[PDB]
Amino acid sequence: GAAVFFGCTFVAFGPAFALFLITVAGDPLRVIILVAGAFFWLVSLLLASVVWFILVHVTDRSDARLQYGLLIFGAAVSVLLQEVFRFAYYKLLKKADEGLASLSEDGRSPISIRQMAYVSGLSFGIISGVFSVINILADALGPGVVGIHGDSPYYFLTSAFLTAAIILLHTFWGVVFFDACERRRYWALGLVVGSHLLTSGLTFLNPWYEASLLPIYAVTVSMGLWAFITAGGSLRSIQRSLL
Amino acid sequence: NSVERKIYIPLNKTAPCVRLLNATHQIGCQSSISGDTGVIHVVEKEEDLQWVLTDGPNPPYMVLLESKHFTRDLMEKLKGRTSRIAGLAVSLTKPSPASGFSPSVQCPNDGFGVYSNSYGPEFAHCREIQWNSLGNGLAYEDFSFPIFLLEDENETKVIKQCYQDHNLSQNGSAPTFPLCAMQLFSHMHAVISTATCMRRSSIQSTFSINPEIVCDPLSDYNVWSMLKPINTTGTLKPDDRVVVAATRLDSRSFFWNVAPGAESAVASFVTQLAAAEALQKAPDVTTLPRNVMFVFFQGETFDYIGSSRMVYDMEKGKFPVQLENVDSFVELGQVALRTSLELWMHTDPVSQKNESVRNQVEDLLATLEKSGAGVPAVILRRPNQSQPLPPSSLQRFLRARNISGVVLADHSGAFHNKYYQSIYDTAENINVSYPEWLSPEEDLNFVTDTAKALADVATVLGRALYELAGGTNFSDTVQADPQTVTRLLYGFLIKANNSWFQSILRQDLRSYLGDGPLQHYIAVSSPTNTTYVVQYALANLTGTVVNLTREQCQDPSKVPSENKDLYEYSWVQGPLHSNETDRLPRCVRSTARLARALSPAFELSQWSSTEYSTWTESRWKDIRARIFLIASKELELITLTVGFGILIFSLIVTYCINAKADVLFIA
Amino acid sequence: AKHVIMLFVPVTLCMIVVVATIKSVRFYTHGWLIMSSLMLLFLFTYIYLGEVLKTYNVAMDYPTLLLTVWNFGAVGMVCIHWKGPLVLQQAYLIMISALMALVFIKYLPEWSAWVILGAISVYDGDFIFYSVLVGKAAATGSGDWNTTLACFVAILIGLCLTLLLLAVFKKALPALPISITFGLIFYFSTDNLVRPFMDTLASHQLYI
Amino acid sequence: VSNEEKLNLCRKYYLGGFAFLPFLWLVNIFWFFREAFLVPAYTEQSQIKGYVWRSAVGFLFWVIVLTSWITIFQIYRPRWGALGDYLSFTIPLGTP
Ligand SMILES: *[C@@H]1O[C@H](CO)[C@@H](O[C@@H]2O[C@H](CO)[C@@H](O[C@@H]3O[C@H](CO[C@@H]4O[C@H](CO)[C@@H](O)[C@H](O)[C@@H]4O)[C@@H](O)[C@H](O[C@@H]4O[C@H](CO)[C@@H](O)[C@H](O)[C@@H]4O)[C@@H]3O)[C@H](O)[C@H]2NC(C)=O)[C@H](O)[C@H]1NC(C)=O
Ligand SMILES: *[C@@H]1O[C@H](CO)[C@@H](O[C@@H]2O[C@H](CO)[C@@H](O)[C@H](O)[C@H]2NC(C)=O)[C@H](O)[C@H]1NC(C)=O
Ligand SMILES: *[C@@H]1O[C@H](CO)[C@@H](O[C@@H]2O[C@H](CO)[C@@H](O)[C@H](O)[C@H]2NC(C)=O)[C@H](O)[C@H]1NC(C)=O
Ligand SMILES: *[C@@H]1O[C@H](CO)[C@@H](O[C@@H]2O[C@H](CO)[C@@H](O)[C@H](O)[C@H]2NC(C)=O)[C@H](O)[C@H]1NC(C)=O
Ligand SMILES: *[C@@H]1O[C@H](CO)[C@@H](O[C@@H]2O[C@H](CO)[C@@H](O)[C@H](O)[C@H]2NC(C)=O)[C@H](O)[C@H]1NC(C)=O
Ligand SMILES: *[C@@H]1O[C@H](CO)[C@@H](O[C@@H]2O[C@H](CO)[C@@H](O)[C@H](O)[C@H]2NC(C)=O)[C@H](O)[C@H]1NC(C)=O
Ligand SMILES: CC(C)CCC[C@@H](C)[C@H]1CC[C@H]2[C@@H]3CC=C4C[C@@H](O)CC[C@]4(C)[C@H]3CC[C@]12C
Ligand SMILES: CC(C)CCC[C@@H](C)[C@H]1CC[C@H]2[C@@H]3CC=C4C[C@@H](O)CC[C@]4(C)[C@H]3CC[C@]12C
Ligand SMILES: CC(C)CCC[C@@H](C)[C@H]1CC[C@H]2[C@@H]3CC=C4C[C@@H](O)CC[C@]4(C)[C@H]3CC[C@]12C
Ligand SMILES: *[C@@H]1O[C@H](CO)[C@@H](O)[C@H](O)[C@H]1NC(C)=O
Ligand SMILES: *[C@@H]1O[C@H](CO)[C@@H](O)[C@H](O)[C@H]1NC(C)=O
Ligand SMILES: *[C@@H]1O[C@H](CO)[C@@H](O)[C@H](O)[C@H]1NC(C)=O
Ligand SMILES: *[C@@H]1O[C@H](CO)[C@@H](O)[C@H](O)[C@H]1NC(C)=O
Ligand SMILES: *[C@@H]1O[C@H](CO)[C@@H](O)[C@H](O)[C@H]1NC(C)=O
Ligand SMILES: *[C@@H]1O[C@H](CO)[C@@H](O)[C@H](O)[C@H]1NC(C)=O
Repeated sequence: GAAVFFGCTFVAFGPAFALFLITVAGDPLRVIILVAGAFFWLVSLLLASVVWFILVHVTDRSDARLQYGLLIFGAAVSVLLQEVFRFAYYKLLKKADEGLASLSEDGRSPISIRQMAYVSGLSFGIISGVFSVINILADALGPGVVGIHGDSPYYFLTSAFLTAAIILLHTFWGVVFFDACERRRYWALGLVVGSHLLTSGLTFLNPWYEASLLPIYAVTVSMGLWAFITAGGSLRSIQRSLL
Repeated sequence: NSVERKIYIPLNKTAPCVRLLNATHQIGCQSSISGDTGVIHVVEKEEDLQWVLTDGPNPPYMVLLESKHFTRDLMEKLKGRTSRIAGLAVSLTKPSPASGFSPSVQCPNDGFGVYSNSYGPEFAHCREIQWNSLGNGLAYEDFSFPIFLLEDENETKVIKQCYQDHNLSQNGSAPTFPLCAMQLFSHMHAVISTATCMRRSSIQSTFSINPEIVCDPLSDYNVWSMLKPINTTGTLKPDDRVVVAATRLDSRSFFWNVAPGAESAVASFVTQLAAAEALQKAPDVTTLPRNVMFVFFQGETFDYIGSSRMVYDMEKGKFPVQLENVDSFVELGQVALRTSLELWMHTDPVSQKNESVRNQVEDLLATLEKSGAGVPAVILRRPNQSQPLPPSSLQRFLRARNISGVVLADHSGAFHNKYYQSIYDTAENINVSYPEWLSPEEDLNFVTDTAKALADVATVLGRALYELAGGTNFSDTVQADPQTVTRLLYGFLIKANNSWFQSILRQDLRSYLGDGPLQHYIAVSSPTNTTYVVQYALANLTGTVVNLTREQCQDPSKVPSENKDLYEYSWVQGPLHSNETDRLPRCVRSTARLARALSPAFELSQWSSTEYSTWTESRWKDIRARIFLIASKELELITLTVGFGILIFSLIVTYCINAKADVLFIA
Repeated sequence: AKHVIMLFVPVTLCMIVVVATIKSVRFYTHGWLIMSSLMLLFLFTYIYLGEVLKTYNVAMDYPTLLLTVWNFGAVGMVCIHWKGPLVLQQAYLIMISALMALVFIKYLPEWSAWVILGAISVYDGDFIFYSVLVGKAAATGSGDWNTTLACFVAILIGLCLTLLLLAVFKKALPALPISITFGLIFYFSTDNLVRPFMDTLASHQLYI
Repeated sequence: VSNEEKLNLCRKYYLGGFAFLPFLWLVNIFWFFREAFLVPAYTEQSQIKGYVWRSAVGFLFWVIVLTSWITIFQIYRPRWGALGDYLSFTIPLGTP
């Protein structure tokens, strides 16, 4: 029914619509950053789907186990291409930083690099969540739920929480990725992509809803705390901000 | 999508309950738009309706009946409680109901015969004899919920297995709220009557673009031929005499396109086609002092569509055989059963008050008994009690002329057919069943006892028509054969895609021959499967082949012989030449014409008429059905509460963080 | 800056009216400027309001829809060709572009629309083109919102790169083909190429 | 824009609503509100202060008439005969 549709939509696009409405929609510069980030994510997904199309039409579809291994390898190379084009979009924001601000501008900062990291991560999050949940939301309008062939009835709600977790993780990943790129701490550059691999690899355990969704929110709480401390705040910054 | 494959299961062999409309009423079934959803509850005893009518926690149920429980009283109890039933599915029963089942009325085509309060007042609403004695009137009730038929057993096993998996109630307690359900889509676009629907569809077809037509006249064609060819571009002379032989061509049932019609329709025109090919083989057939017209009326269930149309065109001068020309009329009713080799001869008693007509009918019955004495398997009887005429096509001609007519049938009183206008009126009703160790090519040519009975009926009928045309010398030559009868019976009642039905049709029409048997419902699709099959079968059984090229066969105008006025031509397929695909096509010089069968209420456009069968069919879109699971309202309220909670929490946390973006972030 | 956002909110609200029409109605499966608009404000409104009520199956009468078309087309005529508010001037150009967009998706055949747009861009108001281009992605194929929203984003980057090109090449720009080159490719790059790679991930319920 | 052009606006702009155009009066009472009932900085406001008073009772006049026709049609649609069907633009399918 429509109750399940508007329930599961607000679980998926709850935080993303909140950040887009409060934060980004007031600042008319950031929308271009948002659309450019979503564009580079689309080019990443296209470049990965080319490779998977190649492998599925070369290996000739016969053995289903080898097709499953190719599906794993295609998801892995899609993760790697997302974390390459995040670096590419970082370099384009660095090139369009100087070429527009402080050389065609008097004041050197209409937007800092931190807000660009934030909006780039939110852009990846919005477009990935839209490609993950919208086809599932179109079936929530039906009168019937999943589970006739021995599946779980909680398919819609669990996919909604997975979409929301992926949105928040891309948002935090963009910030920590750009702060790793500036200071040239290349070990954190590996930890962001490794955590991306783990959060897209635990979705292979996925019908086992007990311990395949709790670790994703464990990684999300860890990544949120480390993105918060990385951005500048601390516990002293929280305990002295209630005036 | 791959998620609706995890939610739904389609149902593939279904037959809906389609709404039709009359001038003053409507009949049939209708869902809402976007289906009717309900929990499945099977019924295997009459005690189980406590759970649906009174003791159901989840009120809008959807009952699943074996078809031996699809009674009248059960339908009264469901129609009298409709806020708790939205739907019904009916599974067919292989040991057919030995009590008999007929969904038509107690007395069919009542207000469209001859008998009125002005003509036949003691016989009027069949007070003397109830014809369809088992008829429970169920196919003429309006219904507010879908009723589908499950033609397959495996679909029924799927649905009952899902019922056993989910919907059970243990230890006198509630069912566990993930429950199975089923959804039925039949939203009929029509309303109260055919006057309303025809007007409402006439405005949309005229005063606007995109004509949104909602109703449809039931119309088809009347196939008819001659024994000797006539001009077809004028009329006949006022002293020419033909002898009409006539037979209905269709049937129906409670459900939409399941119209098996074995005893009521198929056997009668099969024995008339056999009579036609028996009479055509007479050695002196060109010099008969009279002519013989065969006619196969279609629309006869729905208040005599084709018969009233033939009468109306016969008196409005638009038919080459005028009503002056009709000498005698031999209708052929139901002839399949014949309980003691008896064949009853029904006449009209009211028009025999005229003395000369009475003497002509007595001469007709003497002719019938003289031609039938030569056959030892048919015993002609006449009804002792002077009783009325059964519902047949002579009851439209007798509204005009008082022709000397008789109706042959196998029943004196009520119908012997236990399944008149029912789904059960299949080949097993008339004992038509083949042995199991034969190829389905030899099943075409295997001879049954029913074929040998109808061959004797056709022999009696053909010799009767030969004597009625004044043949008087070659009567023993006229004899049908069981081969053509059993090929026609296998063609209509068992498998339509024969090796013999393919070699009589044109190349264009081979899509009409499906896998199963032909269903005999007059549909809005204006030529039907059955109309073409009967036309080309009559064209073989009467016509001859000629040497013509196909371009000559399209138009024989260039040939000095082979007239276009008298005969009619067709380029049919041939038989299969073996080891390849080589049809050997040829022309047929036949007389199997077609005539329009669409009632004159739709030609005079007086859509609220009381003598011309104002029957229309609703139009629809996407009859489909599917099953799925449903979830509790607790889970819907919980998922909406979690949606609101996460949305409000995200907005509050974002508005709190953004307002303190100064203090919380330092460089 | 501000002005590119003044080119988003027009071309976005034009697409939301088109896509919510394609996915709901399911039917589209003082010289020349006066005469060509009277048959666009009064005749296409009479069709679009007529068809949107056939979907929901409600009964509106002739004393209302004749009043409603008269209160829409004539106010729309006196807003553009006379003095009105800028907001209502802006809100009417969105509606007339969608009405001119929806008449192309019905009337043009199967894949001729992939030829017209191309030819036009090669040989080269702007709203109509974008609208038609999308709505073709909003109906064809199965029900897949991936192609509809990939072609949504692929237009705005062609829109942004136009004004990035205009800030260096000042004189004149065609504006169309940059949104078209990324739009024509990214239909045929996700309808048949990514739609497999999504539906296998959606089969095993996977995430990237 | 001066007060002379605003007076030349909102007299012909009101005068257009007598050709059965209540949406014109709607955007009239929606548009000259914070510029005729907020700031008292005009001597030439008394025409504009009066016209929106003349336009408020004019629009809501139609809101009575239009919904009193819509309800009296939708309730009395099947109870009327074909008279309730010749003037029906769209007709719902399954329901009478
Ligand atoms: C269009 O198609 C519809 C569908 O069939 C036709 O509707 C049928 O019209 C018949 C007209 O004769 C109706 O028959 C009459 O129904 C009366 C109502 O009886 C009620 O039914 C229950 C059923 O058990 C009875 O117990 C109750 O008594 C109810 O009153 C009957 O009274 C009537 O019987 C009469 O009895 C008197 C007794 O003196 C006789 O003198 C008289 O001759 C007659 O026998 C008769 O049965 C039929 O009910 C109705 N069908 C339905 C489902 O309603 C339309 O007529 C068609 N329109 C045309 C042809 O224009
Ligand atoms: C009705 O036919 C449909 C096909 O149109 C059947 O659906 C398929 O069922 C098989 C076996 O269950 C699956 O492997 C396919 O994936 C189904 N195809 C679909 C859903 O498109 C359906 O099972 C049939 N109905 C019944 C009751 O058996
Ligand atoms: C058919 O025959 C019947 C039986 O004679 C005719 O009915 C008689 O008609 C005359 C004059 O029309 C009237 O006296 C009565 O209507 C009937 N006589 C009786 C009942 O004794 C009938 O007119 C003939 N013709 C048709 C067209 O039905
Ligand atoms: C009557 O004729 C129609 C049309 O020739 C047959 O309908 C066809 O049925 C086959 C089998 O399902 C389909 O593949 C075709 O697409 C149908 N064509 C049309 C135009 O509907 C129908 O089967 C025939 N009836 C019988 C009993 O054989
Ligand atoms: C009627 O039966 C004939 C003969 O079995 C069918 O014709 C064959 O159909 C198969 C499969 O469709 C083809 O491969 C053959 O080439 C056909 N021709 C032959 C054997 O000569 C025909 O399809 C059937 N018709 C219907 C409507 O089912
Ligand atoms: C009607 O169909 C039958 C099919 O059997 C045709 O009979 C065959 O005709 C050919 C030549 O005409 C003979 O070689 C066969 O031996 C016949 N088969 C039989 C009698 O079983 C018959 O010719 C057709 N009739 C018309 C007029 O077309
Ligand atoms: C994917 C998740 C689980 C990875 C978790 C890695 C954890 C253990 C690591 C990754 C990088 C680390 C941080 C890197 C830098 C600093 C700043 C320093 O002044 C205090 C410690 C602190 C804040 C570290 C704490 C621990 C830390 C957050
Ligand atoms: C469907 C049936 C036939 C096969 C199931 C294969 C399962 C057991 C395999 C295949 C893919 C595997 C995952 C692939 C990648 C990762 C990421 C890594 O950081 C932790 C292990 C983890 C999460 C694996 C766990 C085991 C796994 C889920
Ligand atoms: C039938 C019983 C005995 C065994 C199976 C129970 C399953 C279906 C139940 C038990 C525990 C449940 C989980 C408990 C908590 C959460 C976290 C929440 O954020 C999303 C739903 C999720 C992930 C639930 C999904 C459904 C779940 C996995
Ligand atoms: C029904 O199922 C049985 C068991 O598999 C199968 O043998 C039979 O052919 C099926 N019949 C139909 C009509 O599906
Ligand atoms: C009747 O037949 C003759 C042939 O003898 C033909 O000339 C004429 O056209 C036919 N039709 C009529 C008279 O309508
Ligand atoms: C009887 O029928 C004949 C022929 O139809 C007719 O000439 C005669 O007038 C009729 N007689 C009566 C009394 O109706
Ligand atoms: C013939 O019909 C009778 C009864 O109708 C039936 O018992 C019998 O099996 C049928 N077949 C044969 C070969 O007698
Ligand atoms: C058979 O009888 C008819 C009846 O008139 C007659 O014309 C014919 O000549 C007879 N047959 C023969 C061979 O004489
Ligand atoms: C039959 O027709 C063919 C072609 O029209 C012709 O060549 C042949 O002579 C004809 N044969 C006879 C016996 O008429």
